[PDB]
Amino acid sequence: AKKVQAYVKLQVAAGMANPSPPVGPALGQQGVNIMEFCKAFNAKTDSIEKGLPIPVVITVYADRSFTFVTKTPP
Amino acid sequence: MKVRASVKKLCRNCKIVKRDGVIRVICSAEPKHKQRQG
Amino acid sequence: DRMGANFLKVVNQIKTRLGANPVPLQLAIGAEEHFTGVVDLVKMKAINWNDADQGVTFEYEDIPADMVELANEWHQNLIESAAEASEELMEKYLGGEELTEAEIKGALRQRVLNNEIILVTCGSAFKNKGVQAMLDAVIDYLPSPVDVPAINGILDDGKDTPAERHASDDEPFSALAFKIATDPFVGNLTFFRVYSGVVNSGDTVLNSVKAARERFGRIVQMHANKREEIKEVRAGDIAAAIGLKDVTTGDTLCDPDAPIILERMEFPEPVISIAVEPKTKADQEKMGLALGRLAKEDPSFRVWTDEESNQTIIAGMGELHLDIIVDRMKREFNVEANVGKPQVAYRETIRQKVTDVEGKHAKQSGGRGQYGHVVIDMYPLEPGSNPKGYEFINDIKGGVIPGEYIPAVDKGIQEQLKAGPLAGYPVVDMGIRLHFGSYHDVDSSELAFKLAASIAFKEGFKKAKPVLLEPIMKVEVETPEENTGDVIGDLSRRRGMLKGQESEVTGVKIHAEVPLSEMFGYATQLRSLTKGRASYTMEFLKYDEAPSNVAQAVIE
Amino acid sequence: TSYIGGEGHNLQEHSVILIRGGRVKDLPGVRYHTVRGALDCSGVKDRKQARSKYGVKRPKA
RNA sequence: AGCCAGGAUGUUGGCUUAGAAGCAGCCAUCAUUUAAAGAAAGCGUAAUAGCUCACUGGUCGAGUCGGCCUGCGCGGAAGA
Repeated sequence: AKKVQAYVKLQVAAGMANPSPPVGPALGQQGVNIMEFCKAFNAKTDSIEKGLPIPVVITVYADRSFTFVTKTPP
Repeated sequence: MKVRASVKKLCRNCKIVKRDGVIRVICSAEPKHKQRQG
Repeated sequence: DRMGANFLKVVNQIKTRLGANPVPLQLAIGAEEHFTGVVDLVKMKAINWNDADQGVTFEYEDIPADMVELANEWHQNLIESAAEASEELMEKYLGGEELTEAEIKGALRQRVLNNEIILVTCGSAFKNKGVQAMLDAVIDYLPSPVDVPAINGILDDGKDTPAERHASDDEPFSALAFKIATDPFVGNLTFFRVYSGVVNSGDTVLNSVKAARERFGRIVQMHANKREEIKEVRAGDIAAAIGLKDVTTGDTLCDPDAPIILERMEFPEPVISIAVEPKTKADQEKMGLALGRLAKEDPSFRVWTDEESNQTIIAGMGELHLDIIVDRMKREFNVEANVGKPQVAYRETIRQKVTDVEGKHAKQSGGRGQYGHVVIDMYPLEPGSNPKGYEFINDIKGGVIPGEYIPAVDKGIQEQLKAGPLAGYPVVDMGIRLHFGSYHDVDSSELAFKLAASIAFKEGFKKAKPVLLEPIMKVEVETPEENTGDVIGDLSRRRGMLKGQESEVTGVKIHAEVPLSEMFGYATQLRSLTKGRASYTMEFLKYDEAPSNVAQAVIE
Repeated sequence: TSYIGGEGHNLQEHSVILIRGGRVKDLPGVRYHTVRGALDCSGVKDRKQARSKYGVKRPKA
């Protein structure tokens, strides 16, 4: 799998987009943009539902290609 | 290096040595744990 | 020429840090001791110089073997850059064509005029080497007034008629005043750059930048400090005008019905803030004057007349900036200033709630006298933005306070409202009420009621065991990525309260709320904690709980 | 001693001002007025007529 | 004991919604994947990431480890 490139335990509530102030360095301490994160968030998380506090896997590659795989609200 | 008249182990890296009869605590990690006779 | 000098290290840093796409059209000949010249990468030749220093005469040489392999390498990469934003010369490289030396000399010149890449040259000014080659590049690769497009601007009217500042000697007169510095022996030497047009020494010009109309005294040119007078003010040049008043720093001068091509540039922030105290207030007048002519010529320097403490505040850009400024005063302007510190904005507030405190005022002794007796309910009001810092409500129901006295009693409270007996500071957030009272006929005047409530105010105030409130001033900063915690802890130590932090483009923006009193000279500290790669802004946010220890300390 | 005629002021202990005579006839000791809009002083805010004195500019209207 | 190994999922588990995410504490102090692993002993963090350890696999080849009771010693321990 992917070793220490960017792995952080996050996304409490998948009911909001553009998590600029609240999240920021939460995963931004390492290598990720905010505006594209939520645009990436729109890509798959609005199909399950918007509002629920869903947890997701943050996967990032040094090739500057960040993506995720969703789960069910804990 | 402290000259506390009663030496003790502060962490894992802390260890006792009986050089010269003088009790000595040496820390392989924290040089603040380095004190002399007690 | 110094120990540890690596040329190539720079041509990487300029990318790794600044990303300038370096094109080292120069490359040295040797290390600390071994530096013996450079290799000219436009003719693929190298230069050797004369005896250690004095740069007597150039020794026209070739590439020594020890670097021949390398010079050819960077060269093919140099000429690889000879055509990267131009298809015509691209096929020249695509077909590997031997492009004309003098030609490719200008190919990059287009790119530098396009402001993409920069000449990277090496030399030891202390050893006189590398300098000459650099000076040649200043010509063979640098622009001229006509090499830059005539800047677009405005005229003076609404549509502004976007114009161009042609350096042609037939374009209407135009020039901007970039520097302001009064000479001692001569006068108010003002500097300016001739943009368009010309004139002889002395013309009446319309300073459309501020809507002014001035003249021109002598038109002198400053070699370094020697006065060189000129008559024809040739387009595209620079010189120093003399004998003007209205021309503030950064102003364009244009007389021939040719309004300004104005642009504004000066907008830094007077981050550093201190206070200063002249000895013998007579020295204060001249200080007011000296600072006046001083603080006007230099732009980023500000002065305030504190509306709270009436303190003469210096506002500057950096640690040294203020240091030299005051250094100037005593020395060349004759001004002894004692550097003080900013005052505060403490506010008195009642902690608890009073219940019945009454204020009586009776002094008869015969003749005419005064009488008054009221009660109030001073309550800690919500420290809201309601302009009624104190909220007061009439509460006499039986008609025992004749209408006349209301304005009187409230003034009594409001007069003492800005004295804050606890520490002399103003008062805030007060839910005062007027629940009961009692008036004596004729002997009771408006006067006694101003007093009585004021004294009444006091006991309830003293029964509320008041607390102070410092001003809390919002703060936002910027530190790349590596000083994150180090900056925060610093802020945390300052008795600040952290309130949020974000990661962006290349910086970490942090939002915190810290007492202003602890910001005495914060800026310098941050620059130290961040290699000077950090800065902030800070502005009023609110008045908040004073610190207990300092509360007993701040007391005079 | 000087009298700041007009309406209010904005002066405190430093302001360099220009002085002219004219006893107030009311506050004894005073023998002088302070020219509004002079060298450190602000001309009164909203003084429509008789605005020459008080250094109140001609209204923008 | 050293030498090669590992040391997991829900799980960011609430709240004082700044945030204390195994590592400030309160609360609980679970159940599963289980050669083993505590929802944690310590270093590292605004809050994370990070580095190890308990426990456990093998190697290796024999004793090893923690308190209690006392004998006699060392340090504590510098004056004209």
